[PDB]
Amino acid sequence: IPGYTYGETENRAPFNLEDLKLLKEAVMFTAEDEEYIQKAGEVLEDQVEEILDTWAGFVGSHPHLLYYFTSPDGTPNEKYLAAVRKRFSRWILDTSNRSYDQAWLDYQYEIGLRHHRTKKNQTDNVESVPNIGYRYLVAFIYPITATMKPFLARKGHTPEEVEKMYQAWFKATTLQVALWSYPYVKYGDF
Amino acid sequence: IPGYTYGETENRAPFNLEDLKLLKEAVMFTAEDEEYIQKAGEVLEDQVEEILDTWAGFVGSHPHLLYYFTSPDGTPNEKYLAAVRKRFSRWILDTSNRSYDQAWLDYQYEIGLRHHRTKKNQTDNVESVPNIGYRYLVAFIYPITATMKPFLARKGHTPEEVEKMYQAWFKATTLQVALWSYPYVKYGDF
Ligand code: HEM
Ligand code: HEM
Repeated sequence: IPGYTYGETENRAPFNLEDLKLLKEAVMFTAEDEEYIQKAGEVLEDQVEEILDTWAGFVGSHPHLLYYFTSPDGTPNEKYLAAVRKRFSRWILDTSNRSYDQAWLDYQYEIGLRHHRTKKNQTDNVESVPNIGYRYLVAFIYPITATMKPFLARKGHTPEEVEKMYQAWFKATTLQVALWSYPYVKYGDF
Repeated sequence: IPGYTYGETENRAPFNLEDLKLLKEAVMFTAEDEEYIQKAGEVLEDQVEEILDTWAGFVGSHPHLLYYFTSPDGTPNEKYLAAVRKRFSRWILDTSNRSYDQAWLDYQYEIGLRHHRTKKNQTDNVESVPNIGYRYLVAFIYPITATMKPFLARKGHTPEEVEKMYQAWFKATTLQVALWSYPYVKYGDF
């Protein structure tokens, strides 16, 4: 997957497993959510293209969101969209499958850097807008969470299991966006 | 309500109704959510003390969260807890009742400033820790959202209405925390 460097950034994040413990406590994530996020993995695995299609459509129908993938001339950069899509697809699986350990934290730092002006547009060597305003990363917790639900409700698992999968996904999405604030936030205020 | 200055800050926020339109779009909030957040108001009104008790208990059982209300000596500042509780109670009602207009935005800027080192501890004239790390404002989207649900499910409204109220509350909580990032985020990156 071009540009996907999970587990091989060779850069230790500015947050560690104690930070992660305290953040999991604040978002109410426990060993129960680890179980159910993993169960979500098998449910979502074969639906990733339809999830991606849904999320492409939401972004594509909103000029002020599609903006973040545009070339200077205001048109979508199709190379950029396609390359990011492959890494986004993998992130769906990673969120369910990966242990949230230091390597995971090190990639969460990398993902935040790539939304921020620090590293945006470098992974794919594209010319596009410099920064994704942080307000929209927070806002996206809702669509990224909520639009997962109908996919979770498909694979013939019990509705009770679906709800536990869904709550685990809400917590995990929130946890990640909290970490991705790091490069955006004034030093010492995170 | 001591320290509550909604509609009378006399300070225009650095975000306006166009910013709010675009943020509502990103969080999927529409006129339908305005209807259902308002309906939540009547449901939650008479339960605010029990909601507050629940949320006091969550914070109080976690030393690293109770930390934000502590005096220098590490003990909770009881004056500070009590005064903030009254403003938090009012915020529950405001979220349901208030029109999200410029006055509302101007108070969202104020609330963000009060979590941030810019204004924390000034409203109540207390000595406490300087800043609430932004990572925890994001993380709290989950408990502030999720722990509302059982309260919404009480007042004998239909479960379908409860779900719409709950989704409106999730969106509104997310929208607000996105705005409260403003004083935390490096200038030009919000
Ligand atoms: C809950 C919030 C969000 C999630 C979970 C999310 C997830 C992701 C993931 C997994 C990637 C690829 C990371 C990698 O390189 O391995 C990515 C990249 C990207 N996302 Fe987001 N995203 C979020 C918010 C946003 C928003 C609000 C936008 C605005 C359209 C956006 C636009 C982009 C762009 C343009 C890239 C490529 C950045 C680069 O140049 O490297 N994302 N996102
Ligand atoms: C979804 C996230 C949060 C929401 C909705 C929320 C809501 C509120 C509200 C409504 C107030 C009073 C605002 C006013 O002055 O009128 C407040 C103040 C305060 N909150 Fe939060 N809060 C959030 C996150 C946090 C976190 C993570 C902490 C950590 C314990 C926290 C601790 C405090 C403190 C210490 C104050 C008083 C700040 C000051 O000195 O003025 N809040 N919060």
